[PDB]
Amino acid sequence: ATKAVAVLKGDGPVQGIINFEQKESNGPVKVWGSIKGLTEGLHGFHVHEFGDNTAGCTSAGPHFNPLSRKHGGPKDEERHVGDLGNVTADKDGVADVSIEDSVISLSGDHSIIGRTLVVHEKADDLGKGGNEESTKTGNAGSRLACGVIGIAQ
Amino acid sequence: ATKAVAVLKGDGPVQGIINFEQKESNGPVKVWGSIKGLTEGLHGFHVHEFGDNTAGCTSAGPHFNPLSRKHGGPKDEERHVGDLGNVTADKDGVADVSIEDSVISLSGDHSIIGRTLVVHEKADDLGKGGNEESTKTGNAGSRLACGVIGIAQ
Ligand SMILES: [Cu+2]
Ligand SMILES: [Cu+2]
Ligand SMILES: [Zn+2]
Ligand SMILES: [Zn+2]
Repeated sequence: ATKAVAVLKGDGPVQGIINFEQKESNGPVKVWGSIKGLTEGLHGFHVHEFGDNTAGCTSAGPHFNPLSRKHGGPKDEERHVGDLGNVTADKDGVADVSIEDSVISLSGDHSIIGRTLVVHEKADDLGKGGNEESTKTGNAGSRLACGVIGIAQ
Repeated sequence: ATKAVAVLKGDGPVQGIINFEQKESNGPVKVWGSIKGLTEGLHGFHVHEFGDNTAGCTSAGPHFNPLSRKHGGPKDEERHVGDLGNVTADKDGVADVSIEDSVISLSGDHSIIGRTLVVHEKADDLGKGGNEESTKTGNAGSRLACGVIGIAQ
C-alpha cells in the first residue's frame, strides 16, 4: 500500500481526516491531515492495536506493539510502533498534522493498515513521566476520536 | 490475521457489525453478524476496494477486484474478490449473516483487511443480470452503510 487514510470520529466535537503515504516499503511514511474540535495544546496521537470500533475507541486495545517495547516518543528507540507522539491544536482547536515516521509502515509486520488511529484527551508525556502509566500509555488520557486506518488512493 | 470486524454505519438507520474469522492462511474466511434498518428482502453485500471513508461510502471506490474478472456472485468463477452476494432482511429489517468464503482472505493479495464492506440498497443480480452494469455491480444500487474492515481480537 503506498497510501492509507483514517477518518477520526468520536462521541463529541472531535473529528478529522488523517492521511498516510509510504513511497516505498522501507521508507518513512508521512502522516498529514486536520483534526478539529480539540482543545488548544498538546494531544497524544497513537496507533492502537485493533481495528475494532464495536465499542467505540475503547475496543482498539492498547498501543500497537509487535516488539513488546515500552512506551516512548517517536524518536525514542524504546517506543511502541504506534507511538506517534503528540499533535498540537491551535487556538481554534485545529491540529494541522504533519509527522514523518519510519517505524510504522503501511506494509508487512509493522503495518498499521486495519488498526486504529486515536487522538487523546491530554498530552502524551513520551514515557518520561516516572510512573507505570507513563510506560504504558504515556498518561495521554481518554480517546477523544479514533478511526480505522484503511487503504486509500 | 485470524479475525477481523467491520462496523457497518451510513447516512440513515442501516447499521450492523460483521465479523470475519480465518483459521489458517489458506483456508476460508467465516463471515457473520447482523445488519438492521434494512428494507425486507435481499441486499448486495460487497467488499469495495478502498477503506477510504472521507466521502462516506462514496470514497470506497469499486468492488475489490485484484484479478480483474467481472462481477459475479460468491459461488461463481468469474466473480470479483469482494463479491459476497446478498444478505436477506426479514420483516423487522434485521439481516443475520453466515458466509464461509474461499476467495476473500485476511492475509495476502486477497486480503480484505483495510478495505470497505458495503451493504446495498437493492439486491445483487449476481452478475448474471445481463447488462453492462450487471457485470460491474450487479445492479445493487446505493451504498446504504459501510465500514472499513479492521483487525480484531
Ligand atoms: Cu493512545
Ligand atoms: Cu458493492
Ligand atoms: Zn505507546
Ligand atoms: Zn463485484
